[PDB]
Amino acid sequence: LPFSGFRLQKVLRESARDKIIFLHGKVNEEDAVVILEKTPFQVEQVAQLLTGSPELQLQFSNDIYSTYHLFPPRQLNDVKTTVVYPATEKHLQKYLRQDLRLIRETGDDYRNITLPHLESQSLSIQWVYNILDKKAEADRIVFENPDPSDGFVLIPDLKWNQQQLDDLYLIAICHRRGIRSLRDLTPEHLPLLRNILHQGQEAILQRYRMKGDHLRVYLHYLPSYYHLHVHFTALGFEAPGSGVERAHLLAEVIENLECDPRHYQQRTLTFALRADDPLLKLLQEA
Amino acid sequence: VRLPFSGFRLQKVLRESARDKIIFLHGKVNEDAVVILEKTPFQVEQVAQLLTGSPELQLQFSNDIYSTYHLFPPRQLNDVKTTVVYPATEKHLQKYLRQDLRLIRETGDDYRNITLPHLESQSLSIQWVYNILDKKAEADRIVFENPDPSDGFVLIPDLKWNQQQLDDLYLIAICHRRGIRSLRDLTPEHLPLLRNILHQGQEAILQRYRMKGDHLRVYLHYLPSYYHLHVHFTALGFEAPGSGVERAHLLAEVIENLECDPRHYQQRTLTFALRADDPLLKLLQEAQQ
Ligand SMILES: C[C@H](Oc1cccc2nc(N)nc(N)c12)c1cccc(Cl)c1
Ligand SMILES: C[C@H](Oc1cccc2nc(N)nc(N)c12)c1cccc(Cl)c1
Repeated sequence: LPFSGFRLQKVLRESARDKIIFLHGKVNEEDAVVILEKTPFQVEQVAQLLTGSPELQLQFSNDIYSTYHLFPPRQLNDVKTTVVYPATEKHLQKYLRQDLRLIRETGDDYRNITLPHLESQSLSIQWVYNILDKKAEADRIVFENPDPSDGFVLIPDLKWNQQQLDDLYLIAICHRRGIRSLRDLTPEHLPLLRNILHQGQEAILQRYRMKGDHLRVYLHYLPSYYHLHVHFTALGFEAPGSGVERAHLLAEVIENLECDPRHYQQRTLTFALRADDPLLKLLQEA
Repeated sequence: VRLPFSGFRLQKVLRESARDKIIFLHGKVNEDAVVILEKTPFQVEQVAQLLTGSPELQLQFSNDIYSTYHLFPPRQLNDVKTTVVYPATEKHLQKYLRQDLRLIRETGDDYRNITLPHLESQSLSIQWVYNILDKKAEADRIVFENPDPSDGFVLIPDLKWNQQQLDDLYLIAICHRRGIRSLRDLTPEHLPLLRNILHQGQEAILQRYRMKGDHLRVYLHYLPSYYHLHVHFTALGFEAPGSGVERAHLLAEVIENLECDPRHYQQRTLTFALRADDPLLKLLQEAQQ
């Protein structure tokens, strides 16, 4: 570990449906968050196991149906474990199970209400700039268009353990700073977006033998961090924020800007917000 | 402590969900078996103390204050819930099978030239839909109605929703007007209807179920499962299959698109997913190659 003597203070989030868990613990005795998530199945290896002598324990049996506790070999018991140390309060509040409400932000709402409250925050995204300057993860990079204006870095998302194509998930992070979200896009960025769309899908083709029509390529709004980035995901993966209330198809973002240059500055956008988020009351009123 | 058959061998992955950590496997034996494996929820106390003493952690990478590891925990945290169906009936194979999809980007021209012709070459029955509108079935279950035959609709719970809990709330708005096969048919002429469904249908869900409109995902499907305009109302906290960006279009935006661009849904490119063995997928893939 990057510390010793972990002691649970609080379960921040726990889902039996996603078999994922977020733990807040005190360490070195500082705050630390450890995320743990049971990994996806590897089909070839489950297949193999099931035609061997697997260690089973019989729960119940009714005619053609039977339930068993299976205890696989080490290979198939991998648990994705991510660690945040030192954890900020932003982290400790961010994961707390809180209820989600839907808001409809107009163009003017954004610039007069959101953007100011955005600027009222100071969140660290040093890890993004680290990827962009080759200060970290440099040799995980899958593809780079190195132009400071129209260029980007294609790289697997931390979420993806890269052990199977079912949950294929890369991000494309643009080199250009100062583009916080969908709200910043204009016809100026059409070349950056096309690069990400086409060069990004071409890289996935050659690297992983995965055709564009197996991918859902989108942007989050609101994003989890405020530096433009595109999500490349397996169409068959229920990826994070691929629901209509958050995901915007890249191809659609391009053709929008082509049809209506002010599109993402003028148009009303719908997204969720946590009820504990002060942005909501600020948007609800004005 | 053994499987009731021999020599498992994969025919087909009927279904997998990397997000739920669950796979449905069709395998042969010796004839047909289905094996369902689900990774199990964490026992938190086990994990807790483990992290205080010699966890088999292998680092994958790190960046700033973040690091990701492979953890291989001891046996009683590795339990996998294994359900087995032997023999698997052809029904069982049909129920679990989720077919591999493929994205298509359908242009206005592609639709008119390829998709509509194909749609018209079939006979899909919406008698069940007409019976609700006509009040020959499920009249007992209607939550709200705007009986106008042009801009009116019926709001009705979906089959899947038993109404014992608002967690998985799922109502459907079916418009009275006929001949609107999908999004592709929507022009500004339909805005009173669309606004009605949205504004009255939401109003109605607040009045009836005391559930506010900002707790609702309100959306259309494209492609739709039956070709008579309908709108899904679901509890936001409940991600119904279909709510994905590759299928769902929100009612709020569909309305505003028509306000901005009247020809939007006859003229723009729509993106959906078809089953990999859908004669329409092929057809479309040909006219684009
Ligand atoms: C979204 C962000 O993700 C990352 C953080 C650091 C390095 C990352 N490196 C890569 N390649 N891809 C990512 N998504 C990375 C993040 C923030 C807080 C917790 C967690 Cl679990 C994830
Ligand atoms: C798609 C079709 O949908 C319906 C068919 C008949 C009555 C329906 N009534 C309601 N309220 N809502 C629906 N979606 C209905 C259908 C076909 C086979 C099984 C099932 Cl579970 C559903």
